[PDB]
Amino acid sequence: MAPWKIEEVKTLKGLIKSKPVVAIVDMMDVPAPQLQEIRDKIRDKVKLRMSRNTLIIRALKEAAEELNNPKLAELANYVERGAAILVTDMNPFKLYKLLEENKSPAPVRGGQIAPCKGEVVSPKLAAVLDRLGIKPIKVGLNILAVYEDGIIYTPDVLKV
Amino acid sequence: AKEVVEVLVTGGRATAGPPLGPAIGPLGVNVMQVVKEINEKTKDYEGMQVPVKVIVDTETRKFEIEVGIPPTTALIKKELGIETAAHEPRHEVVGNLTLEQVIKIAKMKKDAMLSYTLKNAVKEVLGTCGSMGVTVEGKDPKEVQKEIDAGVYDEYFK
RNA sequence: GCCUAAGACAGCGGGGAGGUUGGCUUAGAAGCAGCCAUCCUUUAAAGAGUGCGUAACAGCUCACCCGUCGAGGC
Ligand SMILES: [Cl-]
Ligand SMILES: [Cl-]
Ligand SMILES: [K+]
Ligand SMILES: [K+]
Ligand SMILES: [K+]
Ligand SMILES: [Mg+2]
Ligand SMILES: [Mg+2]
Ligand SMILES: [Mg+2]
Ligand SMILES: [Mg+2]
Ligand SMILES: [Mg+2]
Repeated sequence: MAPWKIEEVKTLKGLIKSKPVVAIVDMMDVPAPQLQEIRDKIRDKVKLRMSRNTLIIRALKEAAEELNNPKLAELANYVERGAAILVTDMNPFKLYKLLEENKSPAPVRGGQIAPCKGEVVSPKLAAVLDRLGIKPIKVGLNILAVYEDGIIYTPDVLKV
Repeated sequence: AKEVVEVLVTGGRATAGPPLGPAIGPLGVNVMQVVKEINEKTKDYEGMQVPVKVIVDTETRKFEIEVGIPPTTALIKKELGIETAAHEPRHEVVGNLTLEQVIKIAKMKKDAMLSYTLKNAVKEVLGTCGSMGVTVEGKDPKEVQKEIDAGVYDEYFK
């Protein structure tokens, strides 16, 4: 272990027990002015801390183990990429809606799958798109899971 | 396409060349309507450096002018009534402003700032104030950043 | 002896932000001729900036954070 790692897992543990609905979100690839915007807009509605995923999964694991329920131990299944713990009391559907609302248009990346559809966007197509000032991909905080009274809510379910 | 063009003008006295011209004349919109609309919304700030954002639609030649607030450096200088700040910051004093005025500059600029409370936006300003050898209240502005932290000043705030 | 499966080290990818083009000087000096200071904020973290670059910007880098990989690096 490292110093900060024991300290910082206790910070995350403390968070998870801090509130009812416990969500993993993803802030990977998201530009830093755009995170400050969102972070400002959700200030009194959720708490959001980013931290290493290996450590996020630790926290979750010990939080559940120490709350004596499995159904938090299962958020670690869905931890990938830029994974930040986000906790709050607003129910998972309102949190899907909030976070979506605070998505902001951005230029698609080279090699990326075009989410609107399926096709890989070459480096030069995107370099051109980016040149024009075109911003077609909807970007912001991205839910991986939410926990709420004995079950997991996977965006699979949350959109429609 | 759409082109955003961000430039620093002199408030009120914007011209059709250069800063505006080499940027906006390309896009094929009347450079004079823009120089007009800039000089309208920056009547107050006469003779100071001001940010100006031009959002143009190239196809439809249509535009909008979103004017900002001066650099906080410029603001500090203006409450002081001063030409030029310290030549060698922290090794001289250009002038001293009160806390209250700092609060005015702070309150004036909170939206451009990423600190959400007028305390810490004053702290930001202070940080500028210290960059040019201005003193906030006899003190190094640094000194009072921590005094704000200790709550020494929780009378002005809220 | 100190970093390392709570992921090192090495490569690569994403973040690298705001006040702000800090003050000064300067025709221009925007992290990056030069002098001075070198704070505050949002933060996972991001220097009033390591090296390119520009006339000045831009763009690229680098620190630093996340992410990949999985075993030693010193
Ligand atoms: Cl489930
Ligand atoms: Cl990131
Ligand atoms: K992460
Ligand atoms: K603000
Ligand atoms: K400057
Ligand atoms: Mg990069
Ligand atoms: Mg310079
Ligand atoms: Mg240079
Ligand atoms: Mg900091
Ligand atoms: Mg930086």
